[PDB]
Amino acid sequence: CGADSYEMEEDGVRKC
Amino acid sequence: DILMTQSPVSMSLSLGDTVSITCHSSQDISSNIGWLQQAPGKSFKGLIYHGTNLEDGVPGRFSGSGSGADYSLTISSLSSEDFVDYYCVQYGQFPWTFGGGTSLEIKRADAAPTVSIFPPSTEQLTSGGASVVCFLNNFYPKDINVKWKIDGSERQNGVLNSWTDQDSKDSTYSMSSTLTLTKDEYERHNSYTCEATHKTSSTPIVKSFNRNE
Amino acid sequence: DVQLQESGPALVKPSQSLSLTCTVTGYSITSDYAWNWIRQFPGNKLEWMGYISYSANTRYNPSLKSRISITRDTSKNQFFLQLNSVTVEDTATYYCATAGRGFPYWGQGTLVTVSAAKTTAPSVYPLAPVSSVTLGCLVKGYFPEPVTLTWNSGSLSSGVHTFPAVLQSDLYTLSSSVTVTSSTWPSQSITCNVAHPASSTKVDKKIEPR
Repeated sequence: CGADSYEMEEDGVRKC
Repeated sequence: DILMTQSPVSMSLSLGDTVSITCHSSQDISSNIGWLQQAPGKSFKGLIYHGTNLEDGVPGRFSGSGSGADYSLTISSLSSEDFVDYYCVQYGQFPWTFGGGTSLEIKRADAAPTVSIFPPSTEQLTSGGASVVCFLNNFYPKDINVKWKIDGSERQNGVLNSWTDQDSKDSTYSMSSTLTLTKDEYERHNSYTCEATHKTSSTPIVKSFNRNE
Repeated sequence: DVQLQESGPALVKPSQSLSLTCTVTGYSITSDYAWNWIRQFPGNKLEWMGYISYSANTRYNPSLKSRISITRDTSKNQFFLQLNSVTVEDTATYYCATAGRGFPYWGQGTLVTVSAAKTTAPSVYPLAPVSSVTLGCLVKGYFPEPVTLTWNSGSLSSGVHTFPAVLQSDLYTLSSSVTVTSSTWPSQSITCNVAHPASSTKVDKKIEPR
């Protein structure tokens, strides 16, 4: 994930 | 919804070549893109996620780059197994959306089709119909045309044509062409001719049979 | 390994319901990840239909919202697609897939045709000629797809080309050629084996010389 972001998890799906 | 525009739609390349497939999104997706690989006629394998991360056991020749709305899948030094289909997918906004795909095909030396022609079976003739089948097999490159003649006269209508994906063993293509007539019309004529036109020759390859023979 | 497999009808009538099952093995659908339905249209365009998460939350493509339901059975480790009021526009190959870090796991895909056309069993015709020799089989007059076709019960696979089926007037035609070295056939028999599950049809057509 870009320097403006972090990996999160929503509903079991990882997303930046 | 987010539009994913994927380029190129198809590419012809050699072994050892380097290619980039690109996806442009209609909105910023913040690297929430995956790349999928598909063998034609089969299913999918995840290659890359979050734009750049390789899945387990994907070789270092696959790389991902991009940010914002523009991303690329690069395959450095193409291997034989790599000449398949590829798709991007965005999961940054619902609903999730896909690129239109890219087909990769491998370059190969020219080969002329092997042409075979087949009369209707006696079994089919009991039904009141008659089909004449022609295979144009194992040719390269992909562009070919087929033409039917009935007693010398071209026949366009009532023919069905189908072709294969590039062969995994010799990198060729194949085509089947089926002309269907009523048994009555079939029995009104004598000769049945399939002609294959291909870059490998200035003259058609012709296969024919006569009913009076 | 995590494995996904779709099952369900090959044919659904317009305005009826399309219902598929995805059977999951090797990972529990209650442990993590979202459990998706995706379809690929004729022409290869892909659409995301929706998912049920490991925690039972559903998310659906808005285009399908009025017609779609995704459910599961945690005792069987299975999740389900229901699509109502279908039209010919719903003809596609349906996939189940896992979303977690990208899309790492996929079922094999299953073709579903939506049509009011009648299920019809194929006619299987021998193709015999009037260094090498080519033979074939013509499978005509059936509906719906798919058919499966092998030669010599799967024992003969090299030199075979099985062509995509063509639809005309609500009936399919499919052909397959097989090329072998001369003077093998007919002493060594060549038989095309054709299955059409939708009409419970199975035919073995031994290719006779003309």
